[PDB]
Amino acid sequence: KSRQLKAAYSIELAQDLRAVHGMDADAELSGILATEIMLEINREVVDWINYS
Amino acid sequence: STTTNSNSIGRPNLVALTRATTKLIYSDIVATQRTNQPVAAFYG
Repeated sequence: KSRQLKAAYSIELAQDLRAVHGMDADAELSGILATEIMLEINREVVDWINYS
Repeated sequence: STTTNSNSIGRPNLVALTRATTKLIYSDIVATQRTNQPVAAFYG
């Protein structure tokens, strides 16, 4: 079974985010998405344990 | 959808500063010469 998520962002975001904060705006979204998917999976495993 | 409506700003860049002042021109207008006494007296 599959699982997936989208970033959705503008160019202007990335330009300003970099200029103001030193952060990337591609990497943070990438980080959040990859992290959230694995976090949701890890939660699924413990949920099935308590379920079963 | 993350855009510039989410990414707030800290401070603006000044870019430039200006100090309007009178162009001070008198050196070329008067016959300036230092005096070394409280009183000056010119010879006609």
